[PDB]
Amino acid sequence: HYIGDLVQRTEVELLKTPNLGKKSLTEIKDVLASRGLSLGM
Amino acid sequence: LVEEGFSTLEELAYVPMKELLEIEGLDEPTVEALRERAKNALATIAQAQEESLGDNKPADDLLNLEGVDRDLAFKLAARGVCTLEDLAEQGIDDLADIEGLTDEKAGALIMAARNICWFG
Repeated sequence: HYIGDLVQRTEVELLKTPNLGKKSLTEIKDVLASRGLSLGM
Repeated sequence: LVEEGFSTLEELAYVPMKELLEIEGLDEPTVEALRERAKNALATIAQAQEESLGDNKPADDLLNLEGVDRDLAFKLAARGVCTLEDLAEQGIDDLADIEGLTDEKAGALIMAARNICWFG
């Protein structure tokens, strides 16, 4: 629900989620990077 | 070719070279080229049909993901998911309408396909 929940998940965990493609993972990284955040903090 | 009695690509591919050389205007190089084209056409038709349904191309590529039966591979290929890469690129939502595929089973197959394509 929150950005703080998303930032704790690893890239390998997000790829296990249902309806989660490589394209949507790249979108999430690019958007988090635009805000100075990274996956796995 | 039709006036000389050839009606199928199979006849042109497999008939004895002597019968094709009896046709007026065919030389040995042109008969060899015609047979090679007929065999390549038959191979392209066989590959095309095998990718459209689940005969060989999708029965090996799309069916690489552990769990894919031949019926599911043909259902995937009917949606344009012909290869193990095409399946690795799908979401669960893109496969949700396939009769006999639960969201959990779709998720497991996509993850198996990704493990082979992206982490093998």
